[PDB]
Amino acid sequence: KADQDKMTQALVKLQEEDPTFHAHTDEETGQVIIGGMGELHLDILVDRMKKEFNVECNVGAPMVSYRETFKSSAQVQGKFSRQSGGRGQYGDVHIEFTPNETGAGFEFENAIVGGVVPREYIPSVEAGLKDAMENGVLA
Amino acid sequence: TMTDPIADMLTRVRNANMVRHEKLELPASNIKKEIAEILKSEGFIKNVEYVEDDKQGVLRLFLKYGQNDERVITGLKRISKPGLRVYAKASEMPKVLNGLGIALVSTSEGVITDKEARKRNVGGEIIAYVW
Amino acid sequence: PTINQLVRKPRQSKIKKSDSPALNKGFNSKKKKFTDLNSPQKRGVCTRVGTMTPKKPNSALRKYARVRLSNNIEINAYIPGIGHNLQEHSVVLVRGGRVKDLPGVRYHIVRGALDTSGVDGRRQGRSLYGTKKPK
RNA sequence: AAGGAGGUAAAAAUGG
RNA sequence: GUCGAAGGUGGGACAAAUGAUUGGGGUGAAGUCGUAACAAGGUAGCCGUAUCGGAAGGUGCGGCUGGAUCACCUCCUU
RNA sequence: CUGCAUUAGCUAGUUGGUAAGGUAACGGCUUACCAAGGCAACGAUGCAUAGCCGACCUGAGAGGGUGAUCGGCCACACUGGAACUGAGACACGGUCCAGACUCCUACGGGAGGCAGCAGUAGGGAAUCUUCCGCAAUGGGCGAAAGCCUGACGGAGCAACGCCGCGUGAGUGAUGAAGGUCUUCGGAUCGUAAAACUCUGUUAUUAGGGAAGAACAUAUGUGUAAGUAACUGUGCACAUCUUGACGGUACCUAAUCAGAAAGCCACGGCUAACUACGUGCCAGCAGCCGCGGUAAUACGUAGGUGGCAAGCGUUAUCCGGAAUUAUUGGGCGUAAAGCGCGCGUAGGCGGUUUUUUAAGUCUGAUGUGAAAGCCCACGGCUCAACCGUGGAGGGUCAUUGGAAACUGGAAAACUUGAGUGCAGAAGAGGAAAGUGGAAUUCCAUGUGUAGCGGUGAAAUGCGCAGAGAUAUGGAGGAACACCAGUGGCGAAGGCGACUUUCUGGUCUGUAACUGACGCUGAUGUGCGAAAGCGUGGGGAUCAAACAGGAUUAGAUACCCUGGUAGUCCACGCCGUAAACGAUGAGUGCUAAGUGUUAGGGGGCCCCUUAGUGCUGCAGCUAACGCAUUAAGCACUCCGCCUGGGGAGUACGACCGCAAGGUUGAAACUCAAAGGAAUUGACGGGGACCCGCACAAGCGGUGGAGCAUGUGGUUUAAUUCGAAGCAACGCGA
RNA sequence: UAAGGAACUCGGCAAAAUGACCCCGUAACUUCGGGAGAAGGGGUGCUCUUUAGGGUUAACGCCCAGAAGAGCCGCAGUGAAUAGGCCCAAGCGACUGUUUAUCAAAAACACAGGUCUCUGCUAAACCGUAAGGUGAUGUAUAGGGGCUGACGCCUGCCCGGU
Ligand SMILES: [Mg+2]
Ligand SMILES: [Mg+2]
Ligand SMILES: [Mg+2]
Ligand SMILES: [Mg+2]
Ligand SMILES: [Mg+2]
Ligand SMILES: [Mg+2]
Ligand SMILES: [Mg+2]
Ligand SMILES: [Mg+2]
Ligand SMILES: [Mg+2]
Ligand SMILES: [Mg+2]
Ligand SMILES: [Mg+2]
Ligand SMILES: [Mg+2]
Ligand SMILES: [Mg+2]
Ligand SMILES: [Mg+2]
Ligand SMILES: [Mg+2]
Ligand SMILES: [Mg+2]
Ligand SMILES: [Mg+2]
Ligand SMILES: [Mg+2]
Ligand SMILES: [Mg+2]
Ligand SMILES: [Mg+2]
Ligand SMILES: [Mg+2]
Ligand SMILES: [Mg+2]
Ligand SMILES: [Mg+2]
Ligand SMILES: [Mg+2]
Ligand SMILES: [Mg+2]
Repeated sequence: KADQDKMTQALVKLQEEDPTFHAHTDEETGQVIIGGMGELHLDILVDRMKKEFNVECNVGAPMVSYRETFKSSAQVQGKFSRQSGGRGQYGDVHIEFTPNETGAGFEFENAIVGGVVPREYIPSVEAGLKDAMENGVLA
Repeated sequence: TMTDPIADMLTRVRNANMVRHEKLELPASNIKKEIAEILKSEGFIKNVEYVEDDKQGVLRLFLKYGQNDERVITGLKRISKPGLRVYAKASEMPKVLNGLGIALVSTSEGVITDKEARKRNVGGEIIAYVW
Repeated sequence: PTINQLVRKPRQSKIKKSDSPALNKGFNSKKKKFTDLNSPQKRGVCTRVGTMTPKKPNSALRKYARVRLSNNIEINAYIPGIGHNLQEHSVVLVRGGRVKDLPGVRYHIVRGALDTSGVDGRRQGRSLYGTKKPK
């Protein structure tokens, strides 16, 4: 890892030398990927980085960013109470989770009647759902 | 113990002037007597008397107050001190209060005022400022 | 103090510290050492890019980058303006000037220098954000 | 008559 | 042959980097436990020292007033 | 001419002498001998950093910062050593050796040193052309023409800086269109624009076109030294020729307002305000801060402000900062007086006389290069710039003068400081001895069921006879009244009495010494309590500890016990709010009134030294201090420089240990603090009042019933009211 | 005993190596004694010249004993023999000592030091039926027994059971 700066500089010089060789960072995986015209191309470029630029590097198959989803629908409830100590905090929600049509994305609907949930906290509920779904629930 | 008789004399004069005393008795010395004579000549004090007694004698100053009881002496400041002595050239002689005051000096030609030092083109140890 | 005391131990002035220490140091690779040199900016590589929460009473998601400088010192630099195109391994120019809200952020990333792009849609004070004249 | 200094008792539930 | 750079061997000195692990320190958002201090802060507080206790802290010994206070005598000032 | 003591010892050819060798030269420069010298708290040695200066930036100055360009001096030339040649080198583009590194090779062997000028790679935020010419100045060689000269003279690139000029000027209300705001009238961009007229700095085109150039050499004469006389040589006057820049600067003629304005800011500091979007988000920010629906602080638009071929940001230095204070600050409570003595070096020092001239003052001479800064003048059209004079700049050196002060020498004085003589008080210290009260324990007689304790309790002690009471004994510790803003001591501290040894202080006298003094780094001692070691002692009290109680809990406060310790001897530790939070010495500056120990003059007056209170002038942010200053002055010492981090870490020294002394930084905040003011509050106080107590009459609480309320139940038992100030209340 | 040099082996077992005298020099740590012969290095024969000395003697003489220089020889001079290998760490026991005669020498025992406990003297404890003895011709700073085991810093809670 002490040679990552040398690796970046070598990649820059090599991209200026060869138009067909590309290097980019993937945000999701936080990995740097090198694209070439073939196995021979990438092998020669790896060896040239190792020797000419004195940056020994290892290469592998790029990691694939997976996603999760719900296959079954269900009504569910969550209730958090923290009144035992000091300040007391109460929250309670009842949400139906449904498998959305593939590719439609997350969809939040607010079927609140009677103001049981103050309208002030509904955006907070949506933000909590978004954070929690950003964090995986299975893997 | 005592370390600056000139300082002490000036401080006696200052304290008496503050309290608006009329006379002032201090132990005498040649330098104190010359300073007192310079003050009398310049007009800051009324009179000077010397008592030639034993134990070095005494100097009896009589202070001068103007009309409305105003004080003729605004302030006296010791310049050269035992801890750090100050000397000046003829061309570097200081003017007290833009000339409205005197700087008492000690010179090869006797202790005189800064005006006389500048006139005779001499320097020396700046004993005190008075204004 | 007495004059004699000053003469024995002279007066000593308070020493002044730099607000941007990371810019005052260069690095010699051959001798593998640091060297004292005052610089107005330094190149660096963004080790991390992200957001930080300011201290009270302010509230926000302030954009910043953890940068390794050319002298091997790792610092937090604020990213000014609306929107930025920085990620890890981006090469950025860093100048002095801390962000009062952010505790450990003592430098700024220059906009419109090296990889960093100018602020898109900026029309007043454009030089401060590296935006060309639209015309 | 009103203020400054020293000694010296007797009393006491708990939470705001 | 003398002197003699570099080199070799040896035990020490000094400086810097780095090190499993470890120590307290600072900062931080509505965190948890109690409530030490500020009123006599509900056991006056603080200083030095010792020991004890989750924690603030408690307790003992000496010291300070930078301590409030009802009744008493003892003087001193106008 | 530099930082560190968290570097105190260094030095053995080292210091000196003798002899010799060696060198341009003196010399431990080197060697032989003899000696033990030399340096150092006036900072040696060690470590770190650094070329020095003229100067440059800043500042009113004093100062602070810096050491690019240009000039001087030094040092170095891949690293180290060496010598050769030479007048000169221990030699950048020389030699030899060694080392590291690199290159060529036919593998036998060879070669190299850009910190010369360009340029390449690398590092970096960042710094240029592998340019033209020796025409000018200078240098080397040559008799000279001349050759060489990446010195130098030029050109190229870079807004990098400074200076200069542009991007147009006059008229122009008819306030044109259009943007923005609007109170829907209008305001503003705005004489701005349009249009008419004018100029060409600039720009384009075409012509003319410098100076810098002196020369040298060569050719003619004239003159001067020498010659027997020429050629030659010196000098003088003439003539041909010599330009990289460059057909550049500059000048002339014609054409066109036509090609030539951007940056930041507009909440306060700080010149400049409005509308929209956003809505503690996005964002801004040097500080204070701004942003959650009315944002002059975020983004855009109009307008405005400051600058302008520049404008902003970052970095660094000085300033503002008197925020290290010599100029020019402080230490009672804001940071700061060592806990206190004794005392070394150093700093400072009473009065008079004579003398010296180190400091001090004054005149002359030399020098402080040039360039620079400042003043003046001159030349580029101006300016920057260039040139020329002046002035300035030393803590400089030599020399001649003055003697008041500081310094040196000599001689006197008694006022300060000590001593003698006559007196005074004292819980000053050390060691032995004696004594009364009280507590605890032990033994015994009488005696019964409690004692003790607290807010209330319980633990505990007691039916074995407790507690109480009486007598006797054992032992330890402290000394009731006197006792007092009283006394003594440097401080800590010292309180029964007696004896022995011993310290200090105060009063009067004026013989006696004659300045012998003050302060005091480093050092050396004492130093409350706790604590430690050894050996004793052990009543009381009492950390730890056990039990009881209180409490939501109670590792406490309270209660019952209880060990170390509290006491003694000898050692150790060396710290306290060790405080007057106030260093020591000295003198001066209104007063009133106590008290302690004296003295003098008539209950009174005066006076010395303490100890208190009140209070002028003066001081202070205020509180307050105020002859026992925190006033006015002088000397010396110690200490401070925002709050945390931290009295911490590291190093050092001390300690048995506990720890003590010395003592940072990174990082973090914009505060932390003092005195005083107004409120509010207090499990602070004083006083005053009220059917608040008290005096008294009658009630409620007890019974039945009416009604309201809580609870429960129900389909609902509608909702509201909850201490006083909800409950025959909204009703 | 070539080259190698722990690759051997459970293990460097054995062997090898060091070894004398003089000189230089010598660390952490420490209870300040030490560690230490630390470590790590240099010298060592013979001849001659010059020369400071000490003991014994009138002296000569005899004996002891250095210093400097110049030479000579060998592969090699404490020329043979005899004469420490050293260092860095960890566990255990403080240390010198003692022990299974004849398979165990150690970390076991002992130890100086600590503490508990008994014992007022015809002591307690021990031997013996007793007499008589040890203890001790001692007397609580003494004597017996238990446990611990230099030194340094310490040694907490429980008395329900025995
Ligand atoms: Mg409390
Ligand atoms: Mg309290
Ligand atoms: Mg306790
Ligand atoms: Mg250097
Ligand atoms: Mg200033
Ligand atoms: Mg050369
Ligand atoms: Mg070269
Ligand atoms: Mg070059
Ligand atoms: Mg680069
Ligand atoms: Mg200043
Ligand atoms: Mg303070
Ligand atoms: Mg004091
Ligand atoms: Mg202290
Ligand atoms: Mg000059
Ligand atoms: Mg004690
Ligand atoms: Mg108790
Ligand atoms: Mg103090
Ligand atoms: Mg008095
Ligand atoms: Mg072999
Ligand atoms: Mg093996
Ligand atoms: Mg063996
Ligand atoms: Mg053993
Ligand atoms: Mg055996
Ligand atoms: Mg055996
Ligand atoms: Mg044992």
